[PDB]
Amino acid sequence: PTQKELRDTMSKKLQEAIKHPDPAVVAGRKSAIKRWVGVLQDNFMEHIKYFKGDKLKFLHNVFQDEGCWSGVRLDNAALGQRFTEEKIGGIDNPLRKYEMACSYCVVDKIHPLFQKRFESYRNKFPTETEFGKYVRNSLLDSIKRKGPVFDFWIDRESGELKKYDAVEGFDSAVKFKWSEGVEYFYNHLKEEDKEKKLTEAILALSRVQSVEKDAPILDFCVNKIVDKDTLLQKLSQKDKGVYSLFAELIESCFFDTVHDLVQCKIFSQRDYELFLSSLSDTMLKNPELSVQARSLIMEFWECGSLYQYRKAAVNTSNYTVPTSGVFAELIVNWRREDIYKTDEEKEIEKKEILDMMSFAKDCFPEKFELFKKLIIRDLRLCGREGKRVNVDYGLFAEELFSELEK
Amino acid sequence: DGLIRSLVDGDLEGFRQGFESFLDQCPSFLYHVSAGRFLPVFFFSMFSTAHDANILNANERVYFRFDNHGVNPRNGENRNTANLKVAVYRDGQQVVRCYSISDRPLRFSTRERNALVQEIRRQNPNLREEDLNFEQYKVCMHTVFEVIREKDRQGRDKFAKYSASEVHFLRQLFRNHRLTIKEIEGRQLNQNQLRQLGRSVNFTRVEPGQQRIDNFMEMLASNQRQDVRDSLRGDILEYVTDTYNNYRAQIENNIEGRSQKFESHGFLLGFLANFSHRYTIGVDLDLSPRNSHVAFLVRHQERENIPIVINLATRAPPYIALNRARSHAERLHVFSFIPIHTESRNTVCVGLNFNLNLDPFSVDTVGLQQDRFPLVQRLFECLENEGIRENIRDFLLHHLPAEIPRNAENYDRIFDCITGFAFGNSAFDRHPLELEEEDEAPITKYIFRHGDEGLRCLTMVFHAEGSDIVILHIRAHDAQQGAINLQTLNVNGNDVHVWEVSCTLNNQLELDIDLPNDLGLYHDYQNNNANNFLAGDLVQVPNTENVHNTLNQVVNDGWKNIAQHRGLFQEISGALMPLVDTINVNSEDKFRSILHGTFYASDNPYKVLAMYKVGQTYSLKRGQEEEGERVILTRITEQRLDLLLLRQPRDLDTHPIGYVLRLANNAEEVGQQQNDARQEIGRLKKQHRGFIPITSGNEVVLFPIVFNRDAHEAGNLILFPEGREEHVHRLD
Ligand SMILES: [Ca+2]
Repeated sequence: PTQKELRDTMSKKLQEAIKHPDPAVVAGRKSAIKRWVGVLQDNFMEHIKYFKGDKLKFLHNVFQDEGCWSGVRLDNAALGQRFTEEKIGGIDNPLRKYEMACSYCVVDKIHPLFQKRFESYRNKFPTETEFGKYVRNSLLDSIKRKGPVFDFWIDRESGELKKYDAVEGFDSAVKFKWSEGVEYFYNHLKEEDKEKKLTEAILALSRVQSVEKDAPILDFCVNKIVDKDTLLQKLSQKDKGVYSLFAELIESCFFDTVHDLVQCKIFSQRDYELFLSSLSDTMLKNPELSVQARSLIMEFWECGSLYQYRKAAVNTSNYTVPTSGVFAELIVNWRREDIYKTDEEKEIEKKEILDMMSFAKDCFPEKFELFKKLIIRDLRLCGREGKRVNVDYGLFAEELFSELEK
Repeated sequence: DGLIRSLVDGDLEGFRQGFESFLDQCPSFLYHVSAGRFLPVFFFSMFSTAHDANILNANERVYFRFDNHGVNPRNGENRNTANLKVAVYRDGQQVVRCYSISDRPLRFSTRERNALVQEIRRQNPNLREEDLNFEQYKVCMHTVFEVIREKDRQGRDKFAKYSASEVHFLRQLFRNHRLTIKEIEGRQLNQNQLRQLGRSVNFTRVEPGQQRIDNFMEMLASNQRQDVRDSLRGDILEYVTDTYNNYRAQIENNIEGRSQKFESHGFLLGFLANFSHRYTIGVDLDLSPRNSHVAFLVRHQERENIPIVINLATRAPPYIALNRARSHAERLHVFSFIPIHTESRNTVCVGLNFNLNLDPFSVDTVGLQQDRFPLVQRLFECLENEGIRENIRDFLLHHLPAEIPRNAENYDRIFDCITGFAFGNSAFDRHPLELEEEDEAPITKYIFRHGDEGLRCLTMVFHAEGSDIVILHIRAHDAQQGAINLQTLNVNGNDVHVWEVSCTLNNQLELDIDLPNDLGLYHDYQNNNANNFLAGDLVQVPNTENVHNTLNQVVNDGWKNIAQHRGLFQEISGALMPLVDTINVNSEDKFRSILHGTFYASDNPYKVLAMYKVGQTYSLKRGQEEEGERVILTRITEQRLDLLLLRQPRDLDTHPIGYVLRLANNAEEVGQQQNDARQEIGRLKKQHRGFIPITSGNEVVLFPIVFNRDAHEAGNLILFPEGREEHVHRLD
C-alpha cells in the first residue's frame, strides 16, 4: 500500500477514540488526529507506524482524555506530559520518550531521558572523553534521521541541555515547521515582541510553497494576533500571501479561523474561486465536517463586497464555468450515503444548490443552457471521493434543473 | 513559432529545430517511435488540436488518414503499425502540402491524391483540378530523424502506385500475403474491385471545436497546487478526452491489435507538444511492461512548479489507474528526474482511461516521499513482516538503471547491480540499529567469501552488539548452496538469535525474498552445523567513518577541491581493499552500484543518481537542394552520467558532481581507461541545457574514476587523476 494509505488507516484507527456528546466536536477532533498522524506528509506516523494492540490502546487512552484537548485542537502541553509517562491506564508507554520530550518541549525531561539512551548505547560497544563524544554524536545523528528536533536540544561538545533565547528558538521552530516548538518559544518571548514575531512567522509561511505542516503554525499565530486588520493589510502586500494563508487553513480543516478572518481587494478573482473549490474538495475529503465546510462556502458566496467575484464565478465562457467543479462536488455531497444525515439535512443541502443555480440563471440567462450542460459533463467525466461508482450523477443534476424550471 | 506552424508553412529548418527542442524536453521519446502507432498518433494529436491552440487558422483545412500497414508479407501476421498521411490546404491558395509520417525512411499514392482532391474541391467548389499544386514532405524517425521535401515531379510520377493500406487490401483480395509490389501490379482488377479500392482510401477532415486551449499550460505552470488540480479536473482533461473520442472511429477502424497503451500516450504527448515552443515542459515516460506512467512539469523558463503524474489505463477502472498514479508519484524521487527540476513537495495525480464513458479520469494530490530507505534497519525489522520485505524488494529493484533490459541476456548485469547496490548500502551505513525497546545498538558487519569462485551469491552478516544476528543472502537462481560459520563474531550472550534472510533473482528476473528463518540461539547454531559449515572466510567490514567525513566535505565546501575528491576515494579504496576478493568487482555495473549504494547510504549528499541522462547531442547533415528537393538528417547520441551527486538547496547551488567510471583489468590498462573516460567528459562538456534545471549555480564538477581489479594495495585500487585543471565545467 501507499504511504498515504497507511497514514489514513492509522488515522481512522486512532479516531475511534474520539467520543463527545457534541457531534461537531467529534468531527473537529478527528481532523486534529489526521494532522497529528499526517496527511500528505508523515507527521507522528513515523513514531507509531508499527503500533498494534495495547500500543494502539495507549494512544487511544491519551486521545480519549479531555485534559488533552483544547476545544477541537490538541493541548500540546498535556500531550507532552502523557507521552513522557511510563504508564497510562495500566498500559506501558510504547513511545520513545526522549523523542516525545524533544517534540513537545518537555525541557525538564530532555536531558535525563537522553542520558539513559546514551548510557545504554555506550555500554553495548565491544580517550574516555573523546569516545563518549563519538557515541553521543553517533546517537544524535541516528535519531535526527526523523527530524531536526531530535538533535536541537543536546549540545554535541558537552552533552548538556542547550539553552536558547526565545527569539532564536521561535525562528528555528518556524524554520523546522515545528508546531509544538513555535507554541513553546512564543510563550517565552517578551510581551513587547509577541505581536511582531507572530507577524513575521505568518508572512514567512504564507507563500505558494507552503505545505500542510505550515497550517497548524499559521492557525496558532493568527489566533494569537490581536490586530487582525493590520495583519491582513501587511499580508496583502506579499504575492499570494492572503491566498496561501486561507488555502492552507482550509485544507487542514481550520474552518473556525477562516470564518473569523472572512468576517473581518485583498485577493484576486482566481483566489476567490480556488477558495470555493478547496472548500468543496475538503468537504468530500472530510464528510463529517461537510456542514461547517458548507457554511464557509456560503459565507464566501454571500459577501457583499465579493458581489463581483460571485458574478464572474458563474459566468460561462470558453466552454467552461469557473465553479463547475464546486457545483459538482456539492451535488456529490448532497447524494452521499456513506455517512448518516437526516432527511432535513439532505433537504437543506438541496436548497443550497438550488439557490446557487438560480443565481447563475439570473446572472446570465442566455448562457444558462450551456451552464447546465457543463455541470452535467463535469459530474459524468470526473471521478471524485464520495461519488458512487457506475452511477450517472449527471441525472442528479438534471433532476435539480427540472425542479428549478417549475 | 510552433511545431505544426513551421511544418505547415514549409519551414523545414524551423520545424527541425523546434522538434529538436521537444526531444530535449522528452528524453525517452525516441525509445517508443516504433511501438505500435505511437508516432503516427503523436503527430495526429498535434494536428487535431492545433486549431484549438490557435496554431492554425480556420481557413487552413487539415485532412488526415491512418495508412495502416496491415499484413506482414514476411510471415502473414497482421501488424499494428501505420503511416500518417496529412494534408493542409488554405482556402485562397493553390498549394497543397502533403505530409507522410512514419518510423522508416510511404509517399502519397495516386488514390490518396484523388481522394484528397475530391475532398478539397468539395470545400471550395470554385477550383479547377489543374489549380492545385502539390508539395510533398516526409518526417521519418528510426537515433536518426529526417525531414524531407520531395522533388518537383511531373505527370504520373508525382505519386506512388499504392499506399500501405492499398497493398494490404490487394494482398487480402488475392489471398496471398507474400505478393510483392511488382507481382500485385501485374494482376488485373475488375470494376467492382477498383471501386472497393477507392473506398478503402479516404481522408477525414479535422473539424475543430469552439473551445480555445491557448492558455491551458498557463494553468499547469501555476505555482499553486489547487490551481493545477482544478484546471485538470474541469477543463484540460475534459478537452483531451473529448478530442480523442471525436476521432475514435478513425483510430479504431481498419486495424487489429493496436497498442492502446502506446497510442494513448502518443495522443497525450502530441497535445503537450503543441505548447513546447512556449513553455519548458520536461516529460518523463515510463512505458516499460506493466507500466503506463507519464510525469511532466510545466515551467515558463522556475523551480516551484507542480509535477503532474498521469497513469494511462486501457481496461482498468478510473480509481485503479489513480492509485497507480499515486503509487508512482510517491516514489518519483527514485523513478524520475522531475523532482530534480522542482522543489515542490506535492504532486497532482491523474488516472486516465480514454475507453470509458463514465468517469474517464479522476484527480488527487499526493506528497513526494523522501528516498531515504535504511536497508540495514529495515532488514532487522523485516524478519516477521512481509510488508517490509516487499519494501526491501522494491528498494533493490527500483534503483536499477531503467535502460538495462530485464531479460535473460542481461541477467548478470541485473545481478551485479542488485548485489553491488545492496553491498554499498549495507557495508557503508554508519548508523546503529534502532531497537524496539527504546534502545540503540552498534552493528558489526561482515561479508563471506565462498570457496566456490563462481558461485553467484552475496552473503553478509549483521551483528547488532547485544541484539540478534542476521545473515543476508542474495543468490542467483542456479546458486545451489551448508551454514555460515560465525565463530569469529565476538558474541557473549545466552539470548542472541541467528536469523537468515535469503533473496533470489529467478529466471523471470523478479526478486523473491523467502520467509526469514530463526536458526536458534547463537551457541546452539554453532554447536549444530559443526560439519555443515561452508568453505570460506568471513571478512569483517572496516570502519567507514572517514568515508562519510570526507564525503561531507566533497558535497559541500570542498565542492570544487580536487584534493577533497581524491581523499574521498582514498578512503573508499582503504575500506574496500580488505574486501576486494570477496565483493568480486568484475563489471562496470558492479563497481557503479557499489559507489551508488555507498553515496545513498550516507547522509550526504541529498540525492545520488545512477546512469542519469543529461541530454542528447544532434549532428546534422544537409543534402544540396536539387530541383526543389530538401533533405535534413539529424543523428542523435545520448549523454549519460554514471553517477550524479546533488546537495540539498537552501543558497540554491546544488553542487552537481559527476563521475565517469571505467573498469581496468590490470595496472597497465588504467591509462587507456582514464584517457577514455576523459574523452567522455569532453563530450559531456558540450551538454549545457541538461545541467541548467538541476541547479541555480553556473558550474558542475566532472571526474574520471577507474577501478583496477588486479590491485594489491588500496593505493592502486581506485585511480584518481593526479596539467591544466579540467574538472570544472561552466554553464552559460
Ligand atoms: Ca468542465
